[PDB]
Amino acid sequence: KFRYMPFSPAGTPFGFTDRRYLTMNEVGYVSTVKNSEQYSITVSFFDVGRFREYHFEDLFGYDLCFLNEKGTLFGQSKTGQIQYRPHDSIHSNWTKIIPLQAGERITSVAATPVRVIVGTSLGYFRSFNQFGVPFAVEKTSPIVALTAQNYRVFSVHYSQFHGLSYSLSELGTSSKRYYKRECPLPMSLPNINSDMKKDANLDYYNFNPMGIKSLFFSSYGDPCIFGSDNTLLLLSKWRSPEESKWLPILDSNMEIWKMSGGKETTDIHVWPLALAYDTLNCILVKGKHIWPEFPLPLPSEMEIRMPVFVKSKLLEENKEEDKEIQIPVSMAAEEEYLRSKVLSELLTDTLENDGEMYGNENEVLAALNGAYDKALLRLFASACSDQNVEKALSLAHELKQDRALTAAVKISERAELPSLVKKINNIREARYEQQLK
Amino acid sequence: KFRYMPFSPAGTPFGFTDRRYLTMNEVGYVSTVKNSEQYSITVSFFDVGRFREYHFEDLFGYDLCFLNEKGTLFGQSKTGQIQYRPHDSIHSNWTKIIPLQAGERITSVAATPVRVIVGTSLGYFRSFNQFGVPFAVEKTSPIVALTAQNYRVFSVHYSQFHGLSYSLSELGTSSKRYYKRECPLPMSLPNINSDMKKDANLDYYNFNPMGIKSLFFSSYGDPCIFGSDNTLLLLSKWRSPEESKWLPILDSNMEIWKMSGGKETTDIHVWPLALAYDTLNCILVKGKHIWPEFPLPLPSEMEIRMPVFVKSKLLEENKEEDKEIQIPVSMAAEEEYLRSKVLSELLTDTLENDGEMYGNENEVLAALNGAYDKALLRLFASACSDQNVEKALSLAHELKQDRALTAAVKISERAELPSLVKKINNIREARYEQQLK
Amino acid sequence: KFRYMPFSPAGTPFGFTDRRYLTMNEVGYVSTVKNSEQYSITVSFFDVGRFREYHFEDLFGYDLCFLNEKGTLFGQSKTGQIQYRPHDSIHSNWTKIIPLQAGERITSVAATPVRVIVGTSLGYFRSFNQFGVPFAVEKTSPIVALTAQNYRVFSVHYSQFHGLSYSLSELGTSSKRYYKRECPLPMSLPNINSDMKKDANLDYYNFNPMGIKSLFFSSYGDPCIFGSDNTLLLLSKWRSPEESKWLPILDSNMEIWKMSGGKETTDIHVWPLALAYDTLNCILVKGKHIWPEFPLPLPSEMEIRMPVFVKSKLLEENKEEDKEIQIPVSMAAEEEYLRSKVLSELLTDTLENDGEMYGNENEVLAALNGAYDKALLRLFASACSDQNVEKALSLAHELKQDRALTAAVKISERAELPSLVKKINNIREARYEQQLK
Amino acid sequence: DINIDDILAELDKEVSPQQDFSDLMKSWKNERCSP
Amino acid sequence: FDDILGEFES
Repeated sequence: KFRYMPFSPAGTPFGFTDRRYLTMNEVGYVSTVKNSEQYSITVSFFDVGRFREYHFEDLFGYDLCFLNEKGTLFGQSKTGQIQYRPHDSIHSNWTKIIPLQAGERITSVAATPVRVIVGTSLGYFRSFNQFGVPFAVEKTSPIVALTAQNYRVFSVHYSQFHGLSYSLSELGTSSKRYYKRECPLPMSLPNINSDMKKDANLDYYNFNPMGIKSLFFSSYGDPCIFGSDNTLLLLSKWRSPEESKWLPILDSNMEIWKMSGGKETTDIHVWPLALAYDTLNCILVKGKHIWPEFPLPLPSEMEIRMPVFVKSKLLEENKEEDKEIQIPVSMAAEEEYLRSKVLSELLTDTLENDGEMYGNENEVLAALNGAYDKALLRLFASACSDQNVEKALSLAHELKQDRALTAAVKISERAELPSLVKKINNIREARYEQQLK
Repeated sequence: KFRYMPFSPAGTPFGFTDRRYLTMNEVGYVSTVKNSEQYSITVSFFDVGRFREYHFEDLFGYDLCFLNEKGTLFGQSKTGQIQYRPHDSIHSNWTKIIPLQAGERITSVAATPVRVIVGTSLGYFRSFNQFGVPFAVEKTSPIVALTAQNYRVFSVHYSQFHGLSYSLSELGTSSKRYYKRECPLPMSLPNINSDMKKDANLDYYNFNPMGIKSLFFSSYGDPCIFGSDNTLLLLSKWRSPEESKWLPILDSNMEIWKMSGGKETTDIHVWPLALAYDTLNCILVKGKHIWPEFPLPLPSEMEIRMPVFVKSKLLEENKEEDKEIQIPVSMAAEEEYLRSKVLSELLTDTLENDGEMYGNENEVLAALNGAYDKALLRLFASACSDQNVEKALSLAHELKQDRALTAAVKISERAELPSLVKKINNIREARYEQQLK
Repeated sequence: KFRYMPFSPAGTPFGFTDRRYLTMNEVGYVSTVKNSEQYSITVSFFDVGRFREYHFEDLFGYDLCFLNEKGTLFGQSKTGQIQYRPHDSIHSNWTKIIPLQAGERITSVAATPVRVIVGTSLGYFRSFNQFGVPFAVEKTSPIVALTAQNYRVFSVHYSQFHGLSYSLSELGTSSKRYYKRECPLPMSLPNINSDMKKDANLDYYNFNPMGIKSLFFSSYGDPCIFGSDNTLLLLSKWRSPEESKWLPILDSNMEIWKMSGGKETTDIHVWPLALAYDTLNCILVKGKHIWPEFPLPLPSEMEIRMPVFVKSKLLEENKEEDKEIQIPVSMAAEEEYLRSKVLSELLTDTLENDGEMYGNENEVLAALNGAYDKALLRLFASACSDQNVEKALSLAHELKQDRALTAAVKISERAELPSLVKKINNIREARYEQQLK
Repeated sequence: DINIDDILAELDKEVSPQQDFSDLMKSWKNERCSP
Repeated sequence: FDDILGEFES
């Protein structure tokens, strides 16, 4: 029967070996190797120019680990012992033991420059400062995963009876605020399928029966997660009470299928690291073992894309075949207009609440609006070529620039749709009247 | 082992036959007949004078269907092919094919004059315009039923690992607004009655594992549903999501039992179609085939009445035995006042938010107010006969017309309760002060 | 497997006997005895000055009971028969029988000064005034427990298909208001132990299949519940849904472990009664059966304390034979500071919204603030003695009064930390400026 | 390690009808026994 | 008492 288990972001199992990765992210990766009755832990960084790679020997069996730009946090799920190591020498390494009950274990941990957090199988939440000064204790469902950004914390929980749920909260300097509290979480579940009893699959679900691979905040501070079906999921509209919703923004299986030439290359897997604008940082793993191997392979990147795609239509349109399959202009324009609209809205929310975090987003936003109207103009011209006046007129309403409507008028004239020309001219006049208000 | 299904409201299985109904409602019904490996679909109306009845051959195996006053929408759950047929010839018949993952199937579809929606077994929500142009994609708990009216949409979701739940939203021109999302549904599942799996019943529940005969909006735009409890449920306070609550407003078992003279006849069943003010529109089904059959019977009507009686006491009070039971004045006045109160409140909410939809509802509400006070006066007079001063005075506070209060003074005098006369006139003075203010 | 059953607050089974307790609270308790085919009921009070203990005979075999300082409510779960008895003679008692579906049974009942409430296994909710006039009927999750204090009411609900949940509402005569409606509950379940252990306490789990030992409102209206794990939980910040949270405030097992000298006297059990400010009222039961018997043993009093300790560490610190284990001063000061903080916050919220009942509770709040700074000063001095200026400075921010900050300066001088004297005086000057502003 | 119990004491600190009867009891008991 | 009801109807 079911058993709760510990988790660290993007760490691997051992496999048939004496070594594994404990956690991996945009800052670095933590790896360990068995040496007799001890283990050697190495902290490696993707910027060892800022940071320094270092290593030590573990006599405690820290089965949990978390890395940030200030230091590394280590934990033991059974004994309750924890340890924090700043990367600097300005501040000291320190340890503490958490008061676990009989039958309790720590499931995950997290650390930010202002806080340290611990969660357990029996649903106990405990919080401390970066020196170990305690602040509070709270009770939830059994906690199964954790991640944080400055004051924002994103938590996942599971019960046999309440099901799967998540919480989003901020430890504000005035008070702790819940944005969502144990609301249901929509991820796909693998284990019911008998196909998961393949050797490489079975090891992962023994290592991690949840099937999650990692979870993190976006480059704009929005929750993201990568689940058992290898789809990247992002929580949209989380700043809006009546609009917060989960969006499937990238199917890595579809991208592998296309990029392999429309082919079922299940020998390829993706290990997620972090999200930067429209592009995910990840490792492309090859072979039977679905987790990355030793020594660590190199970082890769992939773009988010909307799920418009149909295999049969793309094969027919496409018909050296390993090269990525052709996409029609209609599909490309549709996918672009959806992606441009999504990106513009997410970025708008960022600038309205978080501001320009990087100092160039107004430029990206202007480019996105141009791409949006241009994609709609392609779809508009297609509707006009089909001589569908109503569909073309409805598409004309979606265009933003009056310059776009001028282009639409000229397209309508060449499509020999004078009724559409008249109606678009009425729209242009109405918009100009509205602009004169 | 449980299994997901495609579904459409108020349609039927085949039984052993070569024909079935795909969906039925107050506007019309859709029927089909098997012609070897091909099928003939017919769209029929309860106003064939306004709307041409038409029929065509289905060479695709459309297993999903939705009917409205503008057209009929058809879908194939495995291939993803869909087809929309307007009743007129001003708008074209058109077809489209939706992407589907391996083992994914379309579970439900819906269409209104302003929105179109598609749902799948893997919990994906997709929305389109009346021409099939896509608007958005979202990830939810698995969707099992859909219904809509203007921009307002109601959805049902189910998973063994998230429970049974519903969503209420309005897909407005500003944005998709959630009133409730995946909130727990208080409805009895048919499989609770696990031991009723007789052959005739088993076919129906293999056809409809959810058991629900239909789900729809009222004549006043309120969500309603009818389940394996053989009871019509209505969602009250839906316009105010802090205050929402489900109301059992009519039990068909009780009504048929009473209509049979208070007898346990195992022979007649109700097939709901729509709720119009106080009256359910429905088809009466007889015998082992608990689903309606061919040729379709003529529609029937039944009034909503509150579940506030005891069978044994009703039989004892009744003591030609097949004639419907003679109900005591106390029980009649009780149910009358409750039903009057419920109807007045729901209609008040309708008019305060959406205004008069038919142009006469003020008269209906005034009539309900008269019925309400008259019911209370019956109960008041009974209390005075019992000489319970406190209960009589408590009932006096619930009357709404000073004329009723004056009648209560006369009743109190006949009951020889001068203290009650004094206190009622104190109440009349207080209400006169309220009327002066 | 689970099955539905009736409940009342802190009853007992019959066991081997012909008598039992029906329920208990701070005001009193109710007991009954079986006499061949009839029952005798007795009602007891702790305020013997204000009320009269009395007795009467029941022919109907009530199995449900609810008490307040206005009257007592009685019910029969199978027959649907109910009775309400005021404690005065003036308002004569009254009875009614409620409709039930086949196999349906009443699970719980409760009453306010003017409202009467009934719940059933099939999730039906029915409500009446103090004279049995029906008000409304509603369909929800099945209810398993109910409690009330003046106009504030607290409910618990459970389903296989919707999980465990709770509701909080206030039945104001001005208006009825909901604060929470069937939101998820984090309580510890007993089913695993019941299925595996085979402890011969199965009769208690048959008697109480939820294992919810008791629940009640605090002496200041906070919602409280005692778990099957023998832990006391309280809901904080219920007035603010983005801040509302569940707090574990006392573990009975940890207290008995220390009291026994660190030993496993499982022969001892704790039976809770009511919460008075910071102190639990309870019976200490010894022997086979984990609940009390007649004549009633005298109660005990016990203070709440935060869960911070560890058995193994305290055994190591400790290392006449039953002497209660000695604790580090650090743990004691830490626990006091946490307990002072939580107590002060709860009392502050009470005063902020409901004011003083008696005119002196502010003095207790002042004492709590003094204790809080005093505990922090001991922890601060420990950090200073360890020469951890960073941790000592972080702790200094949390002190309130300048008296304490002045003492911290003296402590820093004894620690010979002029840097910390400087930085504390910078803080004192900054806070003095903030006090001058 | 640094002691502060005195610091806490100085920080923290910032004829009756009952007594007469105790004196009476004292006087009574002493008078009974002494020679 | 029915006449006061028939009153209340009128």
